[PDB]
Amino acid sequence: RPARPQIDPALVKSERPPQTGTVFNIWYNKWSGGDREDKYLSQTHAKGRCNIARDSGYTRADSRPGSYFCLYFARGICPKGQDCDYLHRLPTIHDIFNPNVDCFGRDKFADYRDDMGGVGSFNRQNRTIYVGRIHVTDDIEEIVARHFAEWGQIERIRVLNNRGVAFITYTNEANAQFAKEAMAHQSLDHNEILNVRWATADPNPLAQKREQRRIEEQAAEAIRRALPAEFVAEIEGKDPEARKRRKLESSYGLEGYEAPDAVHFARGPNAVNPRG
Amino acid sequence: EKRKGGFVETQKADMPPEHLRKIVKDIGDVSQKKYTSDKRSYLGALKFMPHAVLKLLENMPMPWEAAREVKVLYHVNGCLTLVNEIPRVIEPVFFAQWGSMWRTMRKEKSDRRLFKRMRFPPFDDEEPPLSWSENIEDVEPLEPIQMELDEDEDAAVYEWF
Amino acid sequence: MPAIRPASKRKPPPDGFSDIEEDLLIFANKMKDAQNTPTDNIPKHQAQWPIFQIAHQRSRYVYELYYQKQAISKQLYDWLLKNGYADAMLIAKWKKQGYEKLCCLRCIQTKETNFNSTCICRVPRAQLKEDQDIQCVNCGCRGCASTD
Amino acid sequence: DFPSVCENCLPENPYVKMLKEDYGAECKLCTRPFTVFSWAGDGRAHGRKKRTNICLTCARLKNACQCCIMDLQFGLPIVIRDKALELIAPGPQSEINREYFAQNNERAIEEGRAKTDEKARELLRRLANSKPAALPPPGPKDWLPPADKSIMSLFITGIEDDLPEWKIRDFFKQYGKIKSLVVSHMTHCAFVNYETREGAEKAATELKGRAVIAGCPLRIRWSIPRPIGTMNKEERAEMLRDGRSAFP
Amino acid sequence: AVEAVGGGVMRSNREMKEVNKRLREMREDKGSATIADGEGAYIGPWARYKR
Amino acid sequence: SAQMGNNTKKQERIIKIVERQRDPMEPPKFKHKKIPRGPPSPPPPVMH
Amino acid sequence: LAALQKRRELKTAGINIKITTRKKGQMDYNADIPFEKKPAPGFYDTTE
Amino acid sequence: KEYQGRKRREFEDYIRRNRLRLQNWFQYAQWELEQKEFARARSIFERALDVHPNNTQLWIRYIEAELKNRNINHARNLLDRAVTRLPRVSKLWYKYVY
Ligand SMILES: [Zn+2]
Ligand SMILES: [Zn+2]
Ligand SMILES: [Zn+2]
Ligand SMILES: [Zn+2]
Ligand SMILES: [Zn+2]
Repeated sequence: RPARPQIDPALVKSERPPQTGTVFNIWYNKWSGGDREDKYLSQTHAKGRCNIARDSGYTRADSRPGSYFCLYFARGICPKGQDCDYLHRLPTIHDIFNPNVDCFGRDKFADYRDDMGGVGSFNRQNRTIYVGRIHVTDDIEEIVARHFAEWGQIERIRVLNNRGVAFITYTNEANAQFAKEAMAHQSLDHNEILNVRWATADPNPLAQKREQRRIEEQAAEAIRRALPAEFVAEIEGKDPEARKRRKLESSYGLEGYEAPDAVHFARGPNAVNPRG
Repeated sequence: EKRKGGFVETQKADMPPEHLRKIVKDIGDVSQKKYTSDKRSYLGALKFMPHAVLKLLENMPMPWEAAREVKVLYHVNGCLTLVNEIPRVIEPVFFAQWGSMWRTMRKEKSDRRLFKRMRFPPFDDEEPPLSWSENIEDVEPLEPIQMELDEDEDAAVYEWF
Repeated sequence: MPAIRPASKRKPPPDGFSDIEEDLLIFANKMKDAQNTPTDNIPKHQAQWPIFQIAHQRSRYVYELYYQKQAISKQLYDWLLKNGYADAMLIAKWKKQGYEKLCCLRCIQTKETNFNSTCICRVPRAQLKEDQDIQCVNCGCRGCASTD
Repeated sequence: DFPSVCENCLPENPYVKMLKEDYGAECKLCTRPFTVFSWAGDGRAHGRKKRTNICLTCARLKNACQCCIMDLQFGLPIVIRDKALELIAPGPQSEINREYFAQNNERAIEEGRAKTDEKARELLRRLANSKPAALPPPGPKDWLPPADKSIMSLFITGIEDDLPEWKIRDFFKQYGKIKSLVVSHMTHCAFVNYETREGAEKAATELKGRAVIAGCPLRIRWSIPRPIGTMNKEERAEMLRDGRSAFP
Repeated sequence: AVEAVGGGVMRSNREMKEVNKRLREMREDKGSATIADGEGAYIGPWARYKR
Repeated sequence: SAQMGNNTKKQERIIKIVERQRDPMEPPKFKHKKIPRGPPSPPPPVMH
Repeated sequence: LAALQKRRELKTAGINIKITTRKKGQMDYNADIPFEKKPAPGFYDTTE
Repeated sequence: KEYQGRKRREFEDYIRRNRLRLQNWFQYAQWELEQKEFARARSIFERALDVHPNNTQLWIRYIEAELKNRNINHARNLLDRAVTRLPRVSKLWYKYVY
């Protein structure tokens, strides 16, 4: 199906912010001569939301290989339809991105914003969004589960009721980025202005252990792709057949040699081992 | 011979005046957030604004011309319009033209009853600048200062003076 | 001159101008409407595209009125090219072979591209991907090659 | 004078058209200006050109690709590589500390002063392959559907920390149509709100309070949808032993 | 040679001309360029490839 | 050289590098910064 | 001392917030070892 | 951490005002040793050695900080470095043999 338009350009015309100052600064495009408190409290409601069934479809980015998702489609304010140059779709698990960019093509940073808002950081592979300003009721866990299950695929939902805060950990960083951009300033079953940011590192040592274990699991996956399966078996040594191949091949003739790991696993065309 | 640099080379052409007109009309006062990526260059072209002032003021029309068209070199931002001309004249012709201005102006100053000098500044401080397309583009110009030449006596310069 | 004269100073156009004045004014009013078009809902190079489109169309009207379906005198054609109703350099390229349908001179200007190339709109669409919709940044041309 | 860009960031065409701009951008790592190399991609995507994002000094000090900022030896993010094989190197990221560090390393490297991690990932794979009254079984009241058709929620018992909602939702989705699925690993609890009463009844009749999901035994019954509060440690402990004792 | 589609390919100038013909009637109508306004007006290189 | 994770050989590469056409009206892009000067080169033995 | 007292009372009564006095033009000496100069390696191992 | 950041700021303000004052460097490094930040105290000692490369009192302070906190290998590396740097200062040779 073609990508449908979500709203119309008659209300996607470009115009100034409402006047909160004496004079409009044309360099920074901001109002001046006013106050600072107004800006702090003012956080309005979102002007739209998107639907996988109704809105998500095909476009010139589905034609063009290796392009990005539409941030305005994620926000539900994309009037472009089929003529948008960015994908109108939720990322699957096969949608991966490099650390320098996010799923919307916006550059990622070495740091975080001091309010943990924005694009994110390549110095931390964060898949956990932080949803605050939730109306505290008893069905909040059901509502959070329903809406964020609609927004992607979840590894861990942790909703606190005291302060009304849902920490959602997706299994894809692109899913986390899409969920943050699609749930910021939107509302659950009650009319509320959700504060969807990047979550901080979890001080729970169980979560620290599982995050570290996932880091070594991903890294060891990369190592095992890099190395041949037979060096993998010999180095792992969980089974006695590869263990005895390890002793024999490291012996290279002589009894009781036990070749250095560097010599035995030095990969190359013609180094020592025929496994190379 | 046509690709003696790897590519087919052509002369730089002139664009339509409506292209430059559309560029300056769109950017306007540089107030819409679309034009930030232009803002750094626009303000950067301030360094070259003195050339634009000299080129415009030296290619200004003479009192015997109602209007003059000039070649301009313009930035594609709409930041800098440079009159790319030199006001080259035949010195005897330019002498005769300004001498005829001297005589015509003296006759008009003897014949006018009251000379109302035009105001300075011609426009108000807070009055926004006028538009080529809505205020000047197709407007009928008044008569320039021109001597009534002689069909017989000034026959030799009559058609082209 | 193409500078505007008062009225008494104005020289009349050649013969046939009364015959073509209506189409010339149609192009002129089309150009003024392109000046007055809104730009909020489209990008910026896309805002400049219609001027190049209408300039091509006006010059093509003059060019094929003189060369293909001979309906104007050479005096009138030279007067139109001098007084700005048509682009003489675009018409010159249309006379050249392999440039019979060029959109604009900026699209063959090779000194002004990153790798001294022409634009992609000059490439025969037979050598491009299927359903690869090109609309060049310079004028929005979807294919100029003479084969196209 | 030539970028250190990997072959997947480079175009598929073996003949590359690069643009070079001195002082083109700030390095994302050290925030210093560096020469940018940029190339048009493969598919004429709108986007931009793919460019170098960090300087050559930061690429050499972090052994990274200069576009993707991934490790040149395994294809990992630099933080993942150095966290898992942390014995390579740290790095500073406070403001003038990071420019100071980059300027001192660059001056040292350029004036002369100043393959290494085989042992590190051999050790990593060694470490990762170093592995880490009685409650009654459910009865006929537990696997029989109650007459109250307003009760739609199923209740799952004994959830380990490593049990994820995507496979839980896939399993209950290939059974029936799910309205919502709440899983709390903190209290080892889950609620399932289905969409079809018939589908929920047939799935719970299929499972009978017993489920084998990824080697984790789970007890599913019927219960009223309840907010999972801050349960007692003894409450979640007995919850875990109930999930374990679902299978005798 | 790498970048154009149809790399290599034993293909002659005449069948260049028919391939361009089929593409040129896949493209829409350019117009007449002696009719300034209305239907039939010139659109030329800005003609849409019908898809 | 090889790849991040692949040791299969792949094709030799011809790179065409051109300096980018920058807009002549642009000021410089980046504000300069004050960084303390780095430490000296390792001081030599004092040969008294 | 007064701000410390107020922050301790807030942390005791639940809400925890980061009072950050970090000005404009000041380094974060807590965040990172400033201008870090590591000891030169020598003939003796210092890993333990 | 609040108190430590305040103290670190005042120490480095005095190092920026007068880097040539050994007591500024000495009190900063001794305070970090008291906070058990041995990497931080080492870094302060090494930056002090960048400003005062040939200072016997400074070399002795650094060596003694390592020896007092039982970093024997760090201290012997410092002793080799110091008698390389200052081979006609018999104090450093006597400290090393002792
Ligand atoms: Zn063109
Ligand atoms: Zn073009
Ligand atoms: Zn074209
Ligand atoms: Zn850098
Ligand atoms: Zn790369």
